[PDB]
Amino acid sequence: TYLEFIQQNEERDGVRFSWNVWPSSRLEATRMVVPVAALFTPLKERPDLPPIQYEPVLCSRTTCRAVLNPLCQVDYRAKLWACNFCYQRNQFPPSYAGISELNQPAELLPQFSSIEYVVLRGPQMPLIFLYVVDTCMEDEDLQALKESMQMSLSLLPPTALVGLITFGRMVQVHELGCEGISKSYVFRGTKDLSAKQLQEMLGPPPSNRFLQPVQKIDMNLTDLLGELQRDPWPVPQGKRPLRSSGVALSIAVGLLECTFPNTGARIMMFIGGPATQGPGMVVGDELKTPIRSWHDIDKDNAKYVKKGTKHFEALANRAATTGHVIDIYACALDQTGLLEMKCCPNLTGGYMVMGDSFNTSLFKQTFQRVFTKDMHGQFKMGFGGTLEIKTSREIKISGAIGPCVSLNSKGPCVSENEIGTGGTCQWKICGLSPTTTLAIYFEVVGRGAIQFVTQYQHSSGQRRIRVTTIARNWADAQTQIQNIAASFDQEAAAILMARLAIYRAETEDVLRWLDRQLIRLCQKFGEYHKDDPSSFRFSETFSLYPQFMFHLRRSSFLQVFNNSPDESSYYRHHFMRQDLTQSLIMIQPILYAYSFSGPPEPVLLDSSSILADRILLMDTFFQILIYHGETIAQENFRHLLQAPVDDAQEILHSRFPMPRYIDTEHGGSQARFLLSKVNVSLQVFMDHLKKLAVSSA
Amino acid sequence: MVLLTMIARVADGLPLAASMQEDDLQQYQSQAKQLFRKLNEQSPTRCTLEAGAMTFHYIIEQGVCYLVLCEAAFPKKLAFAYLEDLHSEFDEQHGKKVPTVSRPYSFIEFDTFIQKTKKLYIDSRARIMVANIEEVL
Amino acid sequence: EGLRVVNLLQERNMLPSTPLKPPVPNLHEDIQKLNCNPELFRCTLTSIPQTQALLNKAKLPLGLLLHPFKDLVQLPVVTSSTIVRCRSCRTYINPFVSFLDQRRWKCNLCYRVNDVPEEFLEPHRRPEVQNATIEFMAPSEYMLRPPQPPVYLFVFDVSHNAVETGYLNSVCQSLLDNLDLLPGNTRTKIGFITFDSTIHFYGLQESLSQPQMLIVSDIEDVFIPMPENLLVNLNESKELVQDLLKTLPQMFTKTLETQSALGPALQAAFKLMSPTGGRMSVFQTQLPTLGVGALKPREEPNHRSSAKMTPSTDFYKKLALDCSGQQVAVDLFLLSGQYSDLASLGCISRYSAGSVYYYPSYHHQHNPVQVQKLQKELQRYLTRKIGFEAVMRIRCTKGLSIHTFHGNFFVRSTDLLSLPNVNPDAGYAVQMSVEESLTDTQLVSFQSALLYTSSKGERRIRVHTLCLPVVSTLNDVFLGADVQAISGLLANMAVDRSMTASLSDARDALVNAVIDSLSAYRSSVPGLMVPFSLRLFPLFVLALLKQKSFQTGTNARLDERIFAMCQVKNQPLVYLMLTTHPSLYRVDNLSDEGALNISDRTIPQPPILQLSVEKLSRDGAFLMDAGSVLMLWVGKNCTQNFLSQVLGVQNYASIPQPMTDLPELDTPESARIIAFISWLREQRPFFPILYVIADESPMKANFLQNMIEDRTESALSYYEFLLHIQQQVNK
Ligand SMILES: [Zn+2]
Ligand SMILES: [Zn+2]
Repeated sequence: TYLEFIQQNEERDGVRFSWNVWPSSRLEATRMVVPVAALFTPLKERPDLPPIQYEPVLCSRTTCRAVLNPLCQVDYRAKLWACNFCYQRNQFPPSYAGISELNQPAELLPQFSSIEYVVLRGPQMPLIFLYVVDTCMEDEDLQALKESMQMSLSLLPPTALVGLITFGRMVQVHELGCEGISKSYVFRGTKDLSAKQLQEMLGPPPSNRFLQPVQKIDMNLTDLLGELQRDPWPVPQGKRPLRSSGVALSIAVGLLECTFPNTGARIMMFIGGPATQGPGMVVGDELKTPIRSWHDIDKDNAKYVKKGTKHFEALANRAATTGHVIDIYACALDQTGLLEMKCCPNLTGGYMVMGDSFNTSLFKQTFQRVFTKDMHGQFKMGFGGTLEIKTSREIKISGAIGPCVSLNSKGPCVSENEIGTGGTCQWKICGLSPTTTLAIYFEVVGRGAIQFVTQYQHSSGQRRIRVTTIARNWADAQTQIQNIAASFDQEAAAILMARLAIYRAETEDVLRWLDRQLIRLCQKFGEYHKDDPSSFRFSETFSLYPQFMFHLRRSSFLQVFNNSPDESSYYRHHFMRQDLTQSLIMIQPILYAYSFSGPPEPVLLDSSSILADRILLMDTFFQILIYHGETIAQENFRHLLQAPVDDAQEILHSRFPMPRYIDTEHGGSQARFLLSKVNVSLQVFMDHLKKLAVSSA
Repeated sequence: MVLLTMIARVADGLPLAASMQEDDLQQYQSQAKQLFRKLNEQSPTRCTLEAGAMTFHYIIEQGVCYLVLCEAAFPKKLAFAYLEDLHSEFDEQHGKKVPTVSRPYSFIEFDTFIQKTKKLYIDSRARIMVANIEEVL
Repeated sequence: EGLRVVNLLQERNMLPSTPLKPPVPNLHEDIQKLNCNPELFRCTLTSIPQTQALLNKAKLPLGLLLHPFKDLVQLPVVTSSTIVRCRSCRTYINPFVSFLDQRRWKCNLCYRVNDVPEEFLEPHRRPEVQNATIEFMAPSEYMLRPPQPPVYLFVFDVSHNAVETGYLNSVCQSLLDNLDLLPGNTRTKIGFITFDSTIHFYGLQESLSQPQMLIVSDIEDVFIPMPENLLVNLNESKELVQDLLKTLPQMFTKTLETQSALGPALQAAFKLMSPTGGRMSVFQTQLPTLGVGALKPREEPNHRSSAKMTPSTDFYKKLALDCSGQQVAVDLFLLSGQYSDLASLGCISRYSAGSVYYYPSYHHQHNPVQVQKLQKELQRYLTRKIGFEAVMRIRCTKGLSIHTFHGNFFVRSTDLLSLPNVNPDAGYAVQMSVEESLTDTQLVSFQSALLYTSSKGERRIRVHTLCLPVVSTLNDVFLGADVQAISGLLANMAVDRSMTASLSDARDALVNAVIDSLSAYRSSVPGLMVPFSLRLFPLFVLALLKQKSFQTGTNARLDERIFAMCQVKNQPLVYLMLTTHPSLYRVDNLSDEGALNISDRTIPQPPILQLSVEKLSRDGAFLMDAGSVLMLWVGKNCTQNFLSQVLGVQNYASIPQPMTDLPELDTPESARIIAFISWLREQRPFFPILYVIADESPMKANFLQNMIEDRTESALSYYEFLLHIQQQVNK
C-alpha cells in the first residue's frame, strides 16, 4: 500500500518525498511539474534506536566517502564491501574482522537504514547560554521575565556556561560572581562594535569572567536576575524608551565570537519593544509616529526597514558562520521589529516566540518547553549541525529551504539550477530539534540512492553522526508516467510547493506561479475530455491537491495584509521549520464538531459546518479556538461544554509554541478568526480551474 | 519636558528655594527673576507664560510664588500638579517663617524635596491664564 | 628698632633668637590700630614708593602676599540689607575711607565722594568701618545660580603599582572616620571613581544588595553610565557609602592592570561633576601612559647635569580650564615611586584653584613616614572649611596697577581670580607697579574681596583692606622693606622665570636681586653695608637657592623640584619661610625661660639657632621646625639622661631606626620636650609629624640638607655668599 509505504518511511527515515518513483529518462525529468523534493527531518524521534558507539565506516574514495548502509553489496567471505554510490570496493576495518553472516553489523540491516553514531575522541565542550535581556518594559512584564529566566537557570546542566547582558539605552555585559561588588561593562547603544574591538575592551574546563559554569555561579546569577531593575533612564512624555536592541545583539554575537567560536552556544534575546536607537533601529522615539505596517512598506513610508534588516542580516551571518544560535523572545502590545530581526533565528536554528506580555501563561509555559528533556534528562536540542547529502550520479541537488546556511561546498552533486540556499552539498544548522524539517529539492540529470549525513553536538556534549539512506525505484521505461502518477505524495508536494512560494514572497506575482503549476498538474495527471470542464476528475492520489492549493493561496502566508509585518514573519518562521503533519494544519486548519447527535467528528472548513446546536474546535497551528453556536451560547450539557476543552488541553501542551486559546460564540468579536479561515470560494475556485485544465495547455 | 523650579516671596522677589541641572540656564533664570519682581498682590494667582519653545507655569499662595519652566510640549496639566505638591509641602514646613527671613535662599535644604518630587513627573512610566511672557516683562 | 646700618661681614650672627615679626607700617597710631592683620594681608614694601622711578632705584619688588581664607579666631559677619560700595570702582566701605560731611564719604581707592545711606546709621562707628577684615552676606544679584551643594568626587588609581603602594586602605579609612566631619548640610553629595586601563563608576542604591561597579571601556569616547545614583546624597545614603569604603581596598588585590588612563578618567570625572561642580580629589601613583593625556618617560637628572621644568603637554591645562568654567576644582595626590611628570600633571590643580600633594615612594609597609604624613594631611584636607564657586578681586588705589598674579586660580579679567574652590591653607601673591605718580595722596589702600558659596549654602563675601603710607625717599623705601615678603615674592617670580626661561636665569635673577638692591643702597650712603631691614636678605635668598626648588648640584629629581615650586606658588608666607629657612632649636636642655603663662603648662622658649652644622653638638639633640615636619636630630655622644628619660632607650644604639614620634614618659624632661613640640604644632592647623629618625647614621640625614649656611661640594657657604655679593656690589 502506497499510504503504508509513505507512513512507514516517514516514521523510520524522517523524510517524505514528492515522488517515490523518479523519472528514469531525461525526457521526463525536465517535464516534471512538481520537482523531486524531500521533506527531511534529520533528528526525528523513533522507538529507541540503539546508539552506535563505533566509527561510521566510510568509503575509501576521496570524492565519495559515503557511509556504510544497507544498499551496499557485501561479501562476508572476502571481508569486502562495494560502495553503492561510486562502486568502490573497500576493505573492512580491523574491528570488523570477526564479521559473519549470522552476526552482521547494524548499518547493513534495512531496519537500521536511519541510524546514529557516537564519536568519542575529544573532550566534550560545555553548552553556552547567553541571556540578552531588555529592560525597557513595565514592572509586571519585567518581573515575570526575571522569574522565567531564573527557572530556566535551574534546568541548565551543571557544566554549562552562562552569561548575562542587559540593555536599554546602554548595554551592560555583566562579569558574573565578582565577589561583593557585582560589576558590569557599560557600552553605548549608539555605535556598533566588532568582535575584535570588544575583545580589546573586555580583555580543565574553560570559562571566562563573563561566561562561568552553572554549578559555580547559579546562586549569584539567580540573585542578579532577581535584582534586575528597569532601565534607569527617564522616558519623557510622548516618547518611546531608547532601546538599543541592535547593539546589544551585536555585542552578544561579538562576545561569543571571540571567546568560544565553532561550538554550541545559545543567544537568548528577550525583547519588550522595538529598537529605537542605534544600528538596527526600527522606529523613532516619537510616539506620534507609529511602527511601520504592510501598507506603510508598500507605499515607501518606512525609513528604517531596509537599513535595519541589513544590520541584523550581518549579525545572522556572523553568528551562523561562527556556529551559534540566536533566539528571540518578543512580548509587547505594539510591534517589536521581527521583520528586521527575522534572519537571526531563521538562518540559525533560533526559536522565535511572540506574545502580548511576559506576564502571561502564554509566554511562561512556551519558554519552559524550550528546555524540555527526554528519557535521560537531556535537552531536545542539537548544536552546530552539518548536513551533507550524498546522491547517486544521476541525482543533483538544487538546494534546500529551511533553517540552514550553505557551507559553499562544490561537487558533482551540485545542480546548476539553485533553489533557496542552494549551490552546495553541505549545510550548517546551528540549532536543530526533533522537529526541524528541511526541504531538499533535487533534479535528475532501478533504485536511486540519497544519503543524509548530519553531524551535530548533542546536549550531553557528545558528537553524533546521523546517517539516513533512502532508496526509490527508477521508473520502468514501458510504464513511465503511470508509475510516477501512483507514487505521488499530495500532502508533501503541497508543502514543498508552499515552501517555494513563501521563499519567493519573502525574497521578491507569486500566485501566478502557484496557479500555472496547479493547472499544469491538472492537465498531465487528470482525466478529462478537451473543452469539457464537467469531465475533469482526479485520482485519489491527486484529489486533495487542489484543495490544499486553495487554502495556501488565501492563507496569511501569502496574503500579508490584514496582518502586521511581525505577524507575517512569525507565521512564515514556523512554517519553514515544521514537519509535514503540522504544516498541513497551518495551511488547512483542522475543525472538529461537538453535539449531542454523535461523538466528536471532523468537519469541513466550510460555512455550512457552522451550526447553531454544535460546538466547533478549530485547530490552527498558531491558535486553538472553541466556537459555540447561537443555541449553545446559553450532566449531559456539561459533557458537551467541556469535550472540546478537554481535547484542547491535550494538544495545548505537546505543541512547542503554545497556541493562543480563544473561547468565543456566535456574535462574539473573536468569532472573526473562524469565519476567515472557513469557506472566491472553493466551489468557484474549482470551476475556474476545470475551465483552464480542459482547454489549452 | 525638562526642569527649572524656583520658589520666591512675591513681595520683594526674594528667592527661597530652587533647583537646576544642565548636564541656556542664564537667560531663562533672568526672565524668572524678572517675573518675581513684577508679581504683586494684584497679579493672577495662577498663570502660564509662553516663551517660544519654553513655557513658564506658576502659582501664588500665601504671598509665595512657585514657578516652573519646561519645554512647551510638557503637559500644562502636570506642571500645575507639580507646583501643588511643592506648595503643600513648603507651606507645611516653612509657611510661617517666609515673611520673616531676609537672606536669599534661606531654604536651600528644600533642594532635596524638589528633586525627589521632580522625578515623579518627568517620567511617563511613573504617572489659569495664558499670555506671552514678553508682554509681562 | 633700628635706623642703623649693618655690616654683614662683621656681625655674622644677625639672626634673632625669637621668631621674626612683620614690620609695622609707618602710619598714624589710630590708622595702624585698625589695619589688617599681617597674617592675612601684607606687602613687600610697607612704605609704597611715590613713583615708578623711585621703585626702580630701590631694585626691590613691589607686591602683595595674601591669605584671604585663613581660619580666624573672630570674624565680624555683617548681614546688612544693603552693601555700601563706591559707585565708581565698587570698592567696599572700609576703615580707611575719609568721612567729611558725615553723610558723604570719600572713597580711598578712586577718590569719589559717595552718599551714605540711612540704613547706615555716628556712621564711622559702624562695623564696616571699624574692621579691616569682615564677612558680608551677599544679596540676590551676587550669584549666577542658586547656591550649589557641596559635591565631593574621589578618583582613585587602582593599577598594579597603585595596589602595591597600599594607599587605598588608609585613604578609605580616613573617609570613614571623617564622613560626618565633611563640610556641608543635607545637600552634600559624594561620588567615587576608580580607574586603571578603564574607568570604573560606582552606583549606590538602597534597593540593591550591594553597590554596582559600572565600567566604561571606551577610552577615546567616555560617557556617564547612569543618571541618578553616581553622585549620591551622603545624608540619605550614609550606610551605602560606608560599605563601599570598606569594600574598595579588597577588590584589586590580584590586579594585573599595569597601565593607567588618568586622562580619560579625569574627563569622566569632569562630565560627572559638570552639572553641579565641587571638589575633585585625584589619587595617582604612576606615569599616565594609556589614552589621551599620556606622558612619555623621562630620565632623572643627577648631581652632574647642568641647569639645562615646563609641561610636556597642554591636556591637563585645557582640562583644568574646563573644570574652572564648571566650578570644579581638582586636588592632585601623587604617591609615586618613579617619575610621573608632575610638571604636566600639576596643571590640573594650578589652573583650577586646586592643590597638589606629593608623597614620594609611598608604601604601606616600607615607608611609615609617608603613611603618617598622608594620614595627617588628609585629616586636615577632609575637615577644613571650604567655599565653592568662588571669585576674588584684588583692588588698589588709583596709580597702582596689578600686573602679575601668583597662585592656584584662573585669571579671567585682569583682577578677577576664578576659584572653583577656595581653601583656608592656600596663599596668593601679586606684583604691582606705579602706573601713575602718587603725588596726590599720602596713603594708598588695597582691598581683596572673596565671593563664595559656603558649605551651608550661603553666598558670602570676605573682605580684607590694607592701608600703607607713600614715601618719596630712597631711604624711606628701605626702612619699610619686609625681608620675608620680598623673599616670598622673589620665589614666585623665580618659579615663573624657570618655566619662562631656565633654572640658571631663575637663580641669577635671584642673586641679582640682592646685588642690585644693596648696590643701590651703597650708591646712596669698605664692608657689605645693608640697612637693618635687609640684614637677612642675602640669608633668605641663599636659603632660597639651596631649597629643593632652585638647587643645582644636588641629586634631586624632577617631581621633587616641581612639587617644591608648587608649594612656593601656593603656600602662605609663613610656611614658605619655615620650609625655606627652618627654625632650629636645641631640645636636650630645655628650662624655665619659656611661656609658663599657659595655666598649667610651662612651654620652654629655646633660642632659634642659625642653620649651620657649627651650631650642632654631638653631645645634645636638636629639633628642626621645617613647617610641615619636625625632624629631631640626636647626637652620637648624646647624654644618658636624654636617652632614657626622653627617648625611652638605654643607649644610642637601640634608638629604633624609623621612629614615628616621641614617647610620653613619666619624666620632667619628657614633659618639657613634649610641651615645646605640642606648642609648635598648635601654631598651625596642619599637624606636622615628628620623626626622630635623624640619627648620625640612618641614611636619612636630610636634616643636614637644611644647613644652608655651610658649604657643600656644589654650593657656596653663607660667608662665601656674602663675599661674592660684596665683589659685585662695588665692582
Ligand atoms: Zn564510495
Ligand atoms: Zn571707589
